[PDB]
Amino acid sequence: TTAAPLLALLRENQDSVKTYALESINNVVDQLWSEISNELPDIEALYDDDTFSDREMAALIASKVYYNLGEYESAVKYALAAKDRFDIDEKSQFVETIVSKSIEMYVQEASKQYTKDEQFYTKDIIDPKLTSIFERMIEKCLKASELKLALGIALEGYRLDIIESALKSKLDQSTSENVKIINYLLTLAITTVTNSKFRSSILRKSFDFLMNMPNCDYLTLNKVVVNLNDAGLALQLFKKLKEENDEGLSAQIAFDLVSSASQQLLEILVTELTAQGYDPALLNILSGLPTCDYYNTFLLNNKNIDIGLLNKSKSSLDGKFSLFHTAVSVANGFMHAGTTDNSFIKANLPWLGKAQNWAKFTATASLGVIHKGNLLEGKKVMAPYLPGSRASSRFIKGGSLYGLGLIYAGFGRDTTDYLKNIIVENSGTSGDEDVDVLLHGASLGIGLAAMGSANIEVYEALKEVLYNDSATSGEAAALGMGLCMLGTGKPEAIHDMFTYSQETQHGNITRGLAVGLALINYGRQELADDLITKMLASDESLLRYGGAFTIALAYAGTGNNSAVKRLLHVAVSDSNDDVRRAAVIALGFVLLRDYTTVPRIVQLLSKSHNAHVRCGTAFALGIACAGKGLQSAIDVLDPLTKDPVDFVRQAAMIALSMILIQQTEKLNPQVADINKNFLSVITNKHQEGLAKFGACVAQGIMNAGGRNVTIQLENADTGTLDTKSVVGLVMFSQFWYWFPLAHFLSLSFTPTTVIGIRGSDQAIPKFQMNCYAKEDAFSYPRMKYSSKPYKVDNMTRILPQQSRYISFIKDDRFVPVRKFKGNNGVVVLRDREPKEPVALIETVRQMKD
Amino acid sequence: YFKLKKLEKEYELLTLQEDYIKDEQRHLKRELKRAQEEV
Amino acid sequence: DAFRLIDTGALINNLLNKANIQALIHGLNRHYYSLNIDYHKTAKETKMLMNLHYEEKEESNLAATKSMVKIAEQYSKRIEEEKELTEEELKTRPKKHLSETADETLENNIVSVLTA
Amino acid sequence: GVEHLLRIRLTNQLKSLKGLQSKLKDVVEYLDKVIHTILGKLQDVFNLNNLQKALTVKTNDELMVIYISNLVRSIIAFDDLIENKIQNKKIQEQRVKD
Amino acid sequence: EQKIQETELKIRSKTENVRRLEAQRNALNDKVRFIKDELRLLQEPGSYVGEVIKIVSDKKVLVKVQPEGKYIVDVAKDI
Amino acid sequence: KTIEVTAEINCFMHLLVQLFLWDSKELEQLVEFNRKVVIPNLLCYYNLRSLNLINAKLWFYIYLSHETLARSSEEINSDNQNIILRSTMMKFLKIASLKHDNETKAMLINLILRDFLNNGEVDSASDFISKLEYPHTDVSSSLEARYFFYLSKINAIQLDYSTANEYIIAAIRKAPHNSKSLGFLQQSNKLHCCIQLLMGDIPELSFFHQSNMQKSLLPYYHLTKAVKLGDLKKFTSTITKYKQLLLKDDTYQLCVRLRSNVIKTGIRIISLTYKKISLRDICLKLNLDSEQTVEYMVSRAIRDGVIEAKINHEDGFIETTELLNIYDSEDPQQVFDERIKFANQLHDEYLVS
Repeated sequence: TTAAPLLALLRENQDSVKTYALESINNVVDQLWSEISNELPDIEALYDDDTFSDREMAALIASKVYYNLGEYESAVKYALAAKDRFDIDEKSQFVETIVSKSIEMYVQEASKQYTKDEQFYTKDIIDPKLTSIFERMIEKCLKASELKLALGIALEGYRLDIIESALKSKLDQSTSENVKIINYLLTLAITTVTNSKFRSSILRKSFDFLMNMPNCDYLTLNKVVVNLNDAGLALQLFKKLKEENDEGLSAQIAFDLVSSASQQLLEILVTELTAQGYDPALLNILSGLPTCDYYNTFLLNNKNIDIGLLNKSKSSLDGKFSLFHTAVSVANGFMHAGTTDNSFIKANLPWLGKAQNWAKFTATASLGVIHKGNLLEGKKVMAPYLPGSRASSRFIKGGSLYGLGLIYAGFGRDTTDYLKNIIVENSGTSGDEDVDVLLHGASLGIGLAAMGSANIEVYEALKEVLYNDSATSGEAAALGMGLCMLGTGKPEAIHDMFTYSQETQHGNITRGLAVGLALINYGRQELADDLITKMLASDESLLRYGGAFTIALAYAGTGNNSAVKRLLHVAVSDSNDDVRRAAVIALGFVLLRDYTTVPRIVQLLSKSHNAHVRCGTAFALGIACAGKGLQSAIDVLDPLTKDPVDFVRQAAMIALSMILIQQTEKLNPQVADINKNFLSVITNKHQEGLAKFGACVAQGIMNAGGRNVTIQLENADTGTLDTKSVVGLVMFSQFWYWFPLAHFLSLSFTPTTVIGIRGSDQAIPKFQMNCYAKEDAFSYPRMKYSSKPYKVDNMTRILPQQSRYISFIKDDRFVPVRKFKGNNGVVVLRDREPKEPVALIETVRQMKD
Repeated sequence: YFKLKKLEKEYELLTLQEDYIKDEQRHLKRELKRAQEEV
Repeated sequence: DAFRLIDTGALINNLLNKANIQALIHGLNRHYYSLNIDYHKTAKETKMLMNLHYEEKEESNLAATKSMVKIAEQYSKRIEEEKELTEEELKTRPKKHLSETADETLENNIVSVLTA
Repeated sequence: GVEHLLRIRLTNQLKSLKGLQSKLKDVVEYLDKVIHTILGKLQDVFNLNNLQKALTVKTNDELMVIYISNLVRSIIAFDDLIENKIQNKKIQEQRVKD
Repeated sequence: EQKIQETELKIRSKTENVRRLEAQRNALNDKVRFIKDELRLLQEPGSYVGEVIKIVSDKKVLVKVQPEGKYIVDVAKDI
Repeated sequence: KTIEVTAEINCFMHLLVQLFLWDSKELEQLVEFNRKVVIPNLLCYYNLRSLNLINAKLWFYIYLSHETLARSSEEINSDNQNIILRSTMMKFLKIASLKHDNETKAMLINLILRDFLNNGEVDSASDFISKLEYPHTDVSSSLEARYFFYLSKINAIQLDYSTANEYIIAAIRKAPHNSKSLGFLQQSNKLHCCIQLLMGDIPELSFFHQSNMQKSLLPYYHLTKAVKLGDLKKFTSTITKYKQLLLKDDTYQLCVRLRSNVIKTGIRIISLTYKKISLRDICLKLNLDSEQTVEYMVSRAIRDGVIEAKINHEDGFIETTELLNIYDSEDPQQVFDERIKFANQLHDEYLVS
């Protein structure tokens, strides 16, 4: 129609006319808004005037008019200003949209205002009118009593004080409800908020809020202490564990903390235990001995290892390149990992007599992979072969120390010192390549043992090997300073290292200091930004390669857009063949948590020009999709496996195997072909040395740890990060001048195990367990929805998929005290009748005491 | 509200992937010209 | 090419193992093997080649001017190229050429416009 | 061997600007210290993209012609485009029969 | 509530952008690779034409080549 | 339950289509029930998906019979019915999205725009023009043609001949679906014929012979001849006879607007010519047009841009240039700029398909 009548009266210019035209105007603004728009100047003028009487109604109309144009922020200013005639406990479709826009606006001011001062929130200092709406929106959702909607908003508008109050008031212990809400908010804050300063604040508070309830969920409480990685958080927790003291629970908690936590963290945790005088039990756990021994006991019984596969593999190839000899020494170690059996190597000795220097060192270092899992029988086995004792070459004696450093990583306290005495000794001797190979293992070992704490004593020792400038040994020392100082480096250490790359004129020392520089910034995030630039600002190829690993490591875990943009950007815009391959490798580490997304980012790149790029995407998937069995990862890796370019075949074969470890025929139809393929390649002569290296080691992955391990970059037992594993794979992924360095895969094996542990017998039941996943769609390889009733036993192969449907039997002779929890990792029992065994076994810590 | 956060991560990753494809095609047009000169 | 002869106690100590190269070294003691070709040069060289390859900048102005002079002929031949082009597409009903043929013509005009 | 080791208007104008600018600075200095033809052809000659103005008359006629040539090329790209649409159209059609 | 719906649109839109770009990306990518194969071929000394005189049952063949003299050569395993 | 609610919606739509002229007896008698099915927020209730199983064309047919003062029969004299309906369609637009759900969006703007054109103002029109512009890949061939048909009428009033000329030509393209071989085509055709006359002249009716009835064709021939001869007397008579058509279209203004073009055309036909031009010869020509205003009409001509010439009235002779020679007037440059747009715009859409 027309609004021209209504507007005519507005121009008459008195109080009555203003009010009548206003109350008319409110009703049909929306349809006739066009006509009214031209009088919007009078309306705004009436706004901040009061020569009339219509102000709050004028602001109201103006909001409606602005709205219909498509100026939402403009409307929002006036909707607020309408004041008493605008209410958010009254909704129309109109109301919904400008409240939505008012929050956005509020979000914008809050992002800026947090960065500026991190207690902006402790007062109003932002627009009062906005703040008012904001508190009231929070109240609305919460009166209706759905707490996920209210908490979502409070996050978004970057203020902490609302989060605290909101949750607090509705914690009414039900107990089921308090626990579940808090567990949701924890998961949320980690995965979706990389505003690192904000995220920590929410984590420390959500921890104290759960802790204060009389009922807690102790699994969730461990997550958050690992993440913030504080001894101080640990201490508060444990004194709370003193008040409700149970030996079963307190023991479980220590079996969790020892694996996940860092070396230094572990160290202050023994100190605080010693000084609190609470449990001498727990301090032994904190030394790591119990968990590793329990796995040994498991791997010895459930091993399925075959030397006939290694035999077949060796006879399938022909020697003519020392790369094959490495391949089978290494596939053997991996296969026979943890089972303490050297069996193959014991069987075949004439080939050993052939082997070059590096190949000898590797053969020796294979014992280390097998004998990991013993921190007291680890040292013992290697004693007849050390420097000063028997051997047959000094390369063999050098690999003895490399293999010791493999094992005793994660509790290198003794071994660092022990190795240091060998470093200082052999710095004089460099006259023979026999000593360079000895001092080369020596440097690897020490770097590996001293990881996660940072001892400057080791750094200063490995550095004088650089000044003496020995060609093999300088590579191990350089990489070794990076391993030792990981995530705990000096700023000074960065600067000294950085200058020395430039100084060094041996290719290997230059290569090792590049990679060396990437490691030392692990977990820094934005704090590494200064060094990223510096590595890329060096116009050396080695240093630009080295820069890419530095983002992957620093920004690891939960992904960060800025970090991916920079890496993809180098990958596209740099044409250097090392550089493009390293920046693709690097995406997989960032993206370990969000692994679904990696086949799409790398989709393109896998079918993209230049083989180094294609190589880099194989690795990306291999690291990122390891253990999950992502169907999308495998589909991308299939073409690449029979690619012309030999090292592309190789890396795809390594990659396939890491994802599909402990996944079988029937579960996946595709793996039979894959295993066939691995085998066929060794046997044909038409493949080249690099392709068969890929193939041999790939068999070795699938069949690793007697078929009972998976490769993961975290624990299942807390579901929180595991450092060692991440670090292992980045050294593993490179082999190009790094022909012996395969061995770093020992640190990435995690056993796939659900075993029960008696609380006071420390033994494993053998009993029948129930399961609903279909067994015989699980099989013994080589040599789908479920709810159907089924059975499994104890001390048999628990697969990833299986673990979810298993349940402890409750009613023989034990109580399982906190029960099973729908993920891998042990659960401590506390016994009804320890004094008769059900069908226990003796563990290996009771074979060597 | 929680949901949106999940979805924003997928959107962002994708957005970068799209810009990166555009850039790659640029290096290829360049590569083509250079390769014709060499042949 | 670059080749050197083999030495014992080095190229067996460094790069089953290598049965082949092991019987070769206990045997002949010396035999040809190929060494890789690489380059190394400094940044100083690299910068100050690409201002030679003054002649290039001043030469670039001169070239633009004299190109507009010759454009009378260069005009006429693209007119011809196009007549062939259209005729070709008819006969088929080739397409590839035509596209390449279309792209080239676009590049040349961008250049003709730039000149003037 | 050189090539194996190794494997616009504005840049020239900026150089031009810097020379003139330097030349002025010199002339001021030179008067001060002291208390033809080349400079004289470097001012009037260019006063009238500047030179290219006078030429523009002749350029324009040929400029239509070379524009028409680019237009035929655009049509040609559309023609090639239509085939791509059909290729996609065929695939879809076969997938529906199946 | 309005805000969630808007995020769902922009995703749907983005994927179509990915689909279009991906299809073109492939066409260029192929062309470089095609040119490289062609370059490997364009490095050759040619093949000689000959006439099979007679085949020997031990996997030699006697050939008179027109380029050269007469030669004994090793029968191919591709034929 | 879910399946049953979707079914419920299909049944109301279906019922609503049936009770019209299309598939049932007379639309007016039936109107009240058709209106009961719309009205008490069952249309609202439909929001399972977007409106595209019921269409603007349909909402148009029910509402026009309800109210237009010629089918209603001055049933009421208020646009009370349309005001609620326009508001409700406006209310839909807010919650409508544009990016992937503009099936409902274009249809609602079509219904609203239509009502302004039926009875409203040309002032408020501007906002509705800007809102309208949304992809033309989402709406049917039938629906695209109607959207263009209304847009083109609106553009004519503003005197944007050119824009309407493009939309109309695109509108009536092919016929894979009906209302581009029916009555709707004839309505489009009349409006196209008018827009070309407005630009200057229409001198082709080849297409129109076959897609319009004889009754239309005669008035099309009479107009084109009047305008071509330049003769005002024939043109006026053409309006006079086909008064019923000009009224019918609801746009007697066209007659007023076109008549000015005819007198302008007459002055043009005999160009500028020789370097001096005799008064008498031009006077003769202007006498035809209007014969007691020779000097005024010629003055009006120059200011307007019909002609450009230079006059002395102390000599009473006319001086001119005669230009038939087309030197550059930014004319290559213009071609190039246009082509870069033409290639990119076309190029992107073709590529998506």
